[PDB]
Amino acid sequence: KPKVRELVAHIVALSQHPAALGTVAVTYQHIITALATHEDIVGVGKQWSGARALEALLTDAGELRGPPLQLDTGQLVKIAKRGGVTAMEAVHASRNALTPLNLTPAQVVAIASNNGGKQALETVQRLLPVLCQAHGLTPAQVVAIASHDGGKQALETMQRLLPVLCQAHGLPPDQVVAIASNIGGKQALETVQRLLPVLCQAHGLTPDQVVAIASHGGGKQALETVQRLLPVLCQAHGLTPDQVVAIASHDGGKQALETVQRLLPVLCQAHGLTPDQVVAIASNGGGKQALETVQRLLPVLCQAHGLTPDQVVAIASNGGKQALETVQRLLPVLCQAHGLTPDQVVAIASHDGGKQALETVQRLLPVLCQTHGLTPAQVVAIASHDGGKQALETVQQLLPVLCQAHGLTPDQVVAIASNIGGKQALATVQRLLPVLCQAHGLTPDQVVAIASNGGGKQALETVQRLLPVLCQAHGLTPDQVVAIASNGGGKQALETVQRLLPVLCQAHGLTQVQVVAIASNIGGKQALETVQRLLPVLCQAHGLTPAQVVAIASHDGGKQALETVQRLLPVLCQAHGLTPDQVVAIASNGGGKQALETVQRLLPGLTQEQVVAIASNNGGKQALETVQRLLPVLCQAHGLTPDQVVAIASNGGGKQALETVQRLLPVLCQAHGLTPAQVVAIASNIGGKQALETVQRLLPVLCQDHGLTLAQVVAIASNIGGKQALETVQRLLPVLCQGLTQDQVVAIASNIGGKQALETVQRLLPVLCQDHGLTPDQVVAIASNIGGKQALETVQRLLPVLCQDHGLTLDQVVAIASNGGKQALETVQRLLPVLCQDHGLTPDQVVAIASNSG
DNA sequence: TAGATATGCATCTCCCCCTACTGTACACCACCAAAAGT
DNA sequence: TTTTGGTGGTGTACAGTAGGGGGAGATGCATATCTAAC
Repeated sequence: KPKVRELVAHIVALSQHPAALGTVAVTYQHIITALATHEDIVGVGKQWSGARALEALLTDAGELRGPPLQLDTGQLVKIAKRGGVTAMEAVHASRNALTPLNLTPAQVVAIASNNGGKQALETVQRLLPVLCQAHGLTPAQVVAIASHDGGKQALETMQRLLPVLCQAHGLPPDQVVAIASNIGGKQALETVQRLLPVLCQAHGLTPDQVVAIASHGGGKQALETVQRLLPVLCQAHGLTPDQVVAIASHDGGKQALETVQRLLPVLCQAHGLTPDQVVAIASNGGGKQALETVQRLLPVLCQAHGLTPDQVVAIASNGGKQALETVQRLLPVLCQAHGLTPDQVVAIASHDGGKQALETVQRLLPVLCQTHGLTPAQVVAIASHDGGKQALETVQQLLPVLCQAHGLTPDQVVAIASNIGGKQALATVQRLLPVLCQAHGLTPDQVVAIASNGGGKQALETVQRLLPVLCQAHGLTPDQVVAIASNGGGKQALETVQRLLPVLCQAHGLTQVQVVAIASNIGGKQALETVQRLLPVLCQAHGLTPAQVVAIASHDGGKQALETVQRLLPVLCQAHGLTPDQVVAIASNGGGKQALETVQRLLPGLTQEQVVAIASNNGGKQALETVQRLLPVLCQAHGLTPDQVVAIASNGGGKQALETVQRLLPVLCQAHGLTPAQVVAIASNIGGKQALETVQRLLPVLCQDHGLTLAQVVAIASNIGGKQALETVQRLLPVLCQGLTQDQVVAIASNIGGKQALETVQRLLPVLCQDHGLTPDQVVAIASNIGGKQALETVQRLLPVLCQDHGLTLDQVVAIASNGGKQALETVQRLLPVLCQDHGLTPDQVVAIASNSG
């Protein structure tokens, strides 16, 4: 009865368990005496030495569940899976010798668990001391070379060749540890010596280039295909040195390069696919699998899902063969069944994970929506990061657990799942969460905000480990720490702070506050160290105090900025005459290095006050570049002058604003009457792209249904937050009038942050008509300042105290909530005592803050 | 040799961490001119 | 003179995009002796 398509003393289908066979160690019996899954034991009798490995396991496992054996379980299954009966024997033999002292079980399992099992093992107990002695290495690195198949060839050709490499090629030791700590270990070490110089003096390869071309599995194979194939491309494909080079610094480097020579031209010649891009799809784990797959799937994806070649490529880049493929398989099943768009889908498929998430999304989409109350969006946003499957999975297995073990909201948990690390971070969460509230004085939010950012696990950890300490003689009020552990270079920052806090005050008399504001950016370490060098250089020889260094140094990426000054600072005054104080300014917004450089390049109709300006925001680079691109094209619509476009661009969403004035200047002037002036007003603001667009898609509805005029809608849209302003105005207009008035709403909304102002009214609307009584209008009158959603909130929080505790009148408070709002409000409440208390004064002139009066 | 027995090497897929660049929204403040009380 | 408004500059978050690394596990074939049925 043939589960269909020299068995065996039962034909294969014996103890009906699964069909999950062979199973070819042609060797079989359960014989079970259980103690894990079927998937494991099967996964072990699948190997040379299967049975004998299952039985030996029995002698170490029974020799486990009585006395202190040093080990976990599936751990033991791992020793038997990859180590074989062989390694398993070398362990319940050598265990006490390792327990001395060797290593942790962490690192024993780690080196017994391969093919050189027993040898790798036996060897390490022979050469670990001689490695930490005569060469000073670590229980860490050594067991990191034995840890892969070949540890015996690995360690040995490490003791023979470590010298030749530095006695004639001088590669730092940590660099040979990076050449050996791999599968071809030996074959890397070997092919370095044989081929290290025969290129540099015939090709020009930075010695660190090939150290990192050999720091993978396939070393021998990468340089032999670099040296061999290098010209064909650099000839009639002409890639730079470092391009071919970096296509080669990965596992299975050879076939990346070989499929380039093979497929590079034939791709772009009849697939408009830049060389530069092909090179990108090559340069990744398994790239060949990409190029190969790509030639077959580019046109079918573009012609069945109408995908753009840049998306298919973007997916090819880091989702790989499995990701494109998985998107062929499931584009329809998804985009056209569970509410998805071929863009949210590509979004999911354009990360290493790839296949792995798309699938885990398919399955658990409703499971997490239907049940644990999420939306397709929030799920397709926990899915779009390298650790997709992982993060989604754990969200499912920890959401109500986190919601009940303490009380962490839902939206809040989605925020922790949605970056790389969702698992490790939600798992360092459940670990350390309480260990920091009753026992370490950090709140819930104060910590989810450590999870929620890029930092994750490594950053929550360095916090318990280093938050008590740091405040011993470094000071740093927690506020200061929780901020530091909240960026990407998290763990890196906190450490580097323990490091150079003193070398900064003990050298630059640079305050604390001054520094916690450097350890507080996505790229902490990169800056602390880079100011240590580049501080003395500047203030001394150029012109900056400490401030101007720290100011330049405090954005995600401090490093690049400083460096691009020391290099390019002078030149901008020695050729470009930008008053240095204007140059420490085109360089202290996040894209620093990049804006500096693009002034150097591009500066050469316009001025310096005017150019320092356009480049001074995050736009920086794409700011100017687009300016040149469009300044011409723009002064030719009914639009602009030179002044105008400049003002459009002196703001963060620059390039976005411009290309949205361009793509939409004459589109709604045929739907309304916008002089180009009005348009420029909507876009000479942060978030143009969103304010022009929304103005276009939402203009019809208001004017036609709600009657809102043009001017009204333009007063709305031309403040900062147009999109929010509008999309919140329309949403909530009807609801207010039915006793608010049309213009009262429009007014409250016609201020920056109108969206928020409108809301806090809709919300705290009754509380004031109902309690310490106030009329809709005095209220509207508070809510229409920029004070807004803030002066209102505080005004309820303080009606009690100022009228009762202090002695005030509802019409004086409104007249502050409506003049100086929030701060002026509290500050009054909290300054009245003083003046009356030192040497004679009265609460008569202290309200509102009457001019003078002395 | 055939093929166990035991170990070495290459390649491919996935999951994790750090750093740099870009873009949107809010809240305050302060300075200077129109617009009004008086 | 007071009362508003308008503009620009500053500080700060919050939100999105982009690629630099490494490292673990699986599978499949590649060797090196030794053992074993032929």
